[PDB]
Amino acid sequence: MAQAFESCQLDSMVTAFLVVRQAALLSYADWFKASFGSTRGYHGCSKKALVFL
Amino acid sequence: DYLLCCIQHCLAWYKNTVIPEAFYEDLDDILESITNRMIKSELEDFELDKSADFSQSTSIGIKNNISAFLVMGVCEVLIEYNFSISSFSKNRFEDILSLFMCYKKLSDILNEKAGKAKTKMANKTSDSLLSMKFVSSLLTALFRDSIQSHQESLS
DNA sequence: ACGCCTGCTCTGAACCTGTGCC
DNA sequence: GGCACAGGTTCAGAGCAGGCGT
Repeated sequence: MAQAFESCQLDSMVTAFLVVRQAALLSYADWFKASFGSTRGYHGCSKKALVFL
Repeated sequence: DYLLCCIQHCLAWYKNTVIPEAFYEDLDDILESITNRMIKSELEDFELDKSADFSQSTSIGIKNNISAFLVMGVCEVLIEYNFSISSFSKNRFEDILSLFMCYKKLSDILNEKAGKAKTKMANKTSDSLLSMKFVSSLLTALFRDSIQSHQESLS
């Protein structure tokens, strides 16, 4: 996710998302709120990382 | 900043005296691109004014103060590039205006931050990178051109 | 009255106050 | 009341005016 939002690429994002989703089957929500804490406030230094998300 | 100044001035020289072979035809377009993308980069791309307050104690404000002076100089060398190529194109004079609008926004920002502490920051009063040549030929046309073919682009 | 040493006078530099303005 | 230009002040030393030995 760090690599993905540094480059602002969706491929690795999609991979990580589906990985945590299959790991769940509320671990998705746990990882999402972990993102919301000091990852999702600034995914990239530019706020277009939000727009790609 | 200075490197752009160097390339610009070498480039103008190359066009003028040598030409009357792929690298320079590339470089023209390099600069054109650099202009067009620099046009629509509004300091959130360079993390300025809101994410920084250019505080000259902090490592971040000092780094902002370095990159800010780079872009001011950069804007200026492109003012030169824009004007130099084209014989008075109203698109490229708008390009010149927009480069100055970026430089002038950094100007009035660094004036806001120089309005609080004492006026010891003579790093903002660092020389322009322009050949005097330019300041002449700009001022020539600003004050002493009545040629109507130029006049709409100089207005 | 000529030689020898010092100290005084000029000169600008930098310091920081002093006062006027918004 | 703070923000800023101008004045004068102390310095710090160069470089020559002139008192004092033979």
